[PDB]
Amino acid sequence: DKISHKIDIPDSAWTIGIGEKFKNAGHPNVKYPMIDDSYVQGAPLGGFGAGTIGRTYNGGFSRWHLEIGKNKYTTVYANQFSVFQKVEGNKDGVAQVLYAGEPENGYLSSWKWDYPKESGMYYALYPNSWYTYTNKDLPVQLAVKQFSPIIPYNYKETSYPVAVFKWTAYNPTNKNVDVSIMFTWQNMIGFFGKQVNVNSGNFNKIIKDKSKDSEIVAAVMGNISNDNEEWNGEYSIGVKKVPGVDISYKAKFVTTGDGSDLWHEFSKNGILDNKDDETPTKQDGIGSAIAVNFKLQPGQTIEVPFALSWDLPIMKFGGGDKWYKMYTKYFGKNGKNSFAILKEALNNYQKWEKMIDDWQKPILSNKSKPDWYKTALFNELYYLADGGTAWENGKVGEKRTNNMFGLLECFDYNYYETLDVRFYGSFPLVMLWPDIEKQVMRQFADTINVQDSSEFKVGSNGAMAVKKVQGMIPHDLGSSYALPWIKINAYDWQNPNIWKDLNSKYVLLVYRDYVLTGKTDKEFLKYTWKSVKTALDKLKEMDKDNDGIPDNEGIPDQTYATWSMKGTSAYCGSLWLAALKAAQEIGKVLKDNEAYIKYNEWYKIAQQNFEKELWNGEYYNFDTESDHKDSIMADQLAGQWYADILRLGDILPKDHVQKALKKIYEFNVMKFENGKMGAVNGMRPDGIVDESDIQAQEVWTGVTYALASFMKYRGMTEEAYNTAYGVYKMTYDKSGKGYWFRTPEAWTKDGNYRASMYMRPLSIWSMEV
Ligand SMILES: [Ca+2]
Repeated sequence: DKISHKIDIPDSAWTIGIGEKFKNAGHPNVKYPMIDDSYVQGAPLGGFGAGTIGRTYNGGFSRWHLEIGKNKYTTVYANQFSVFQKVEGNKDGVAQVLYAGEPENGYLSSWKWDYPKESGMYYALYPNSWYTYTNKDLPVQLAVKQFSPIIPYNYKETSYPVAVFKWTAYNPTNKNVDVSIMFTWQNMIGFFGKQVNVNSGNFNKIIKDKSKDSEIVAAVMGNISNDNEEWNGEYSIGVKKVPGVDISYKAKFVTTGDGSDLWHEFSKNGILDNKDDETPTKQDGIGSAIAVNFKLQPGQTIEVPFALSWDLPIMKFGGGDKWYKMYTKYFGKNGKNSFAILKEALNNYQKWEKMIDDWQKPILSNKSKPDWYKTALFNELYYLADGGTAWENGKVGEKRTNNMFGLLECFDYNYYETLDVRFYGSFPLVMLWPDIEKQVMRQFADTINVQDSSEFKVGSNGAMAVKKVQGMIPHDLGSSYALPWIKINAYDWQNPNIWKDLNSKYVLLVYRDYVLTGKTDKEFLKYTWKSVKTALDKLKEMDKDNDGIPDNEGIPDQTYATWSMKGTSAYCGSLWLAALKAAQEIGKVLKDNEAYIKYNEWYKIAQQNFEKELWNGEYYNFDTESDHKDSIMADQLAGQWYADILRLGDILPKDHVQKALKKIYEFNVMKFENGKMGAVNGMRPDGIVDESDIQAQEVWTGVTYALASFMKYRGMTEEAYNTAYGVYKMTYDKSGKGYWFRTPEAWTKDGNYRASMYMRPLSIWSMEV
């Protein structure tokens, strides 16, 4: 491994061997069907709202999120990088597809598959990933740096459906070597969204953009139809000329064939035929190839950039709505712009590398923080692009100034912006893309007073319930199977209109977004103020016994739905107290004295009653009326956690909060599998896990990271990082369960999981306040 010195991979990059087998992998722990795409994953490519492409550590383009809201795991075997190498003096060279595997069926059988084990490494520190290729049969060593321009405070490049592959080649031997690098890509128009004739009309063309000191050669893979539909658009691959390399290409090879039409050319001398052919296909799958070839002398290094783009302008949801994706603002809407996107990338990628370095450097240069924490912090951000992200630039048909945004809870529970989950999981957005965050909260503000009196069947018990009640904040902003943004509360497993936690969380999210963007945006507080007042007022009506706190009813009425709360709970109670104190402060800022005095009076009566009902000398009781009332809940003081972030001071005494957190560490962390798997939700005071519900026996990964940040702000540094380490270990480490780039909601003590690719563990960014 001499190639690693010639590139700059950071020490905190997650690492694994190409073709490595992982034996300890976790699986779903529920009865009902659930996504398990295996441990063969990698860092995604593509911007926010663009659709994403997961290229795995084995090299394959396998996890397809190009249909917005859907997860489709299947390797498109034609999509590869391949290498030819020939030492001078030798009669024949050697060709190899850089993929640790082979096709299932007989297509592309002529290609050299099965990249051998122990001959290269994969590295990832999102948005960057790397592959090194160190093979005894290949005297020249190769490496590639791949990424998309995911850049905080940038809402432009961050939206781009593009990826750059920056190759580096070095000759450590004492002989000249001829080398070629080839990018192949299938014309994937019709991969999704086309009901019949899936390849019909697909055709490939070659663009040669000649100019002074900048030759670009690219394949544009599109369709002869100009229909403005979900399925129609273009893919493009290409490369930029550099000193010392020649470019060659093949416009059309058959992907539904043995591939020797391409491979007989490449395997001979690493040079393609330069055959243009715009003939449309009927049933055969087609693809394009772009190759560079060059001669490396002993000790010579050379660098060459390839790129990939996809112009698929329209996203369609199952309810019928068609929207334009965000990137169309900068490239157009007609779906004929893939070359323009590719060109932009090939000419500006170095500026993008530096911009990515600029935002990662403040954390990476901090030597007080361990590498493992940095690994988790950056790589958890994968989900912002991979979470079925929807970011609209006009409805098809239809002008407006705001661009609506949605991030899925996950793919098993296909709900956009689930409010509970984004309470924990929206920290990266508020901290790194605050204009998206504020847009999402305005979307919620506009739904507060929506009344939908039509009745739906509740999934858990079969009872009938009203869809959306006036003054109650929605559970979610729709599903990709139906109508995101337009039809809210797609969730039907419980009735969220009776929930005691969502209205409080909403108000806390509003004040968080004011506080964490500099306490400057009065216009935002102005816009949300009436919804905030309405949210707290409706929740006050649920106070039955008149202690100033809404009563949990012993039935599903908060996010830990099946782990039943009754009376005053520590969870909803603390959130209620924090929400009231946040609303006081908004009242002061907007000079709404009536509201200030009201929410101040409610706060004082509730604070007093919360402490009297729940404080037990060591921690705060789960609730006042359940059979598991004295359980130690990991999330018991969630309101105080947010109160620290929002700079609202003490809602509860400092001494009591410190004892409560120490107890959670002593029990929920350290007595659950030696503190190596995070904080289990519920533990009994005797030291055994609360078995009253499945949710109590689960570690929730986002809750554990949030708890770690709470510990961190309260000076409990060892406890914070030790608590968070178990989540890192399980996700990323060789002794974990193989959840890298699909961090789940939860696992049980055996390490098996519920709901991979989950939003909540983005809460790790709460540790960077
Ligand atoms: Ca009450």
